[PDB]
Amino acid sequence: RFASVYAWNRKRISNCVADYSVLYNFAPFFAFKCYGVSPTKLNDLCFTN
Amino acid sequence: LSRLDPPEAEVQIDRLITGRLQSLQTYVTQQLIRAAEIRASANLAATKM
Repeated sequence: RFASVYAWNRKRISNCVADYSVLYNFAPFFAFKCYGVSPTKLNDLCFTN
Repeated sequence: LSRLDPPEAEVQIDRLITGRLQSLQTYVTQQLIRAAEIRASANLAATKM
């Protein structure tokens, strides 16, 4: 279930072990653009929120 | 060097180096001016001595 462009849902993710390797590995995920960060270093960073 | 990849973070490091060199050249110029001032003062002090 995904909402429209307006009144979009917001999910807070915190206190968990992140693993971005399972994100860009999917085949249909053609568009993967990042701003201010690199896709290869996503699994080595630490985010406060 | 940890958030972004080196091939995508080269311009940031270049701009940082440029800014630091520009900030250090002004310090070198101020040091040269103050050294000339101190040299003139020391010459005057030696003449008075």
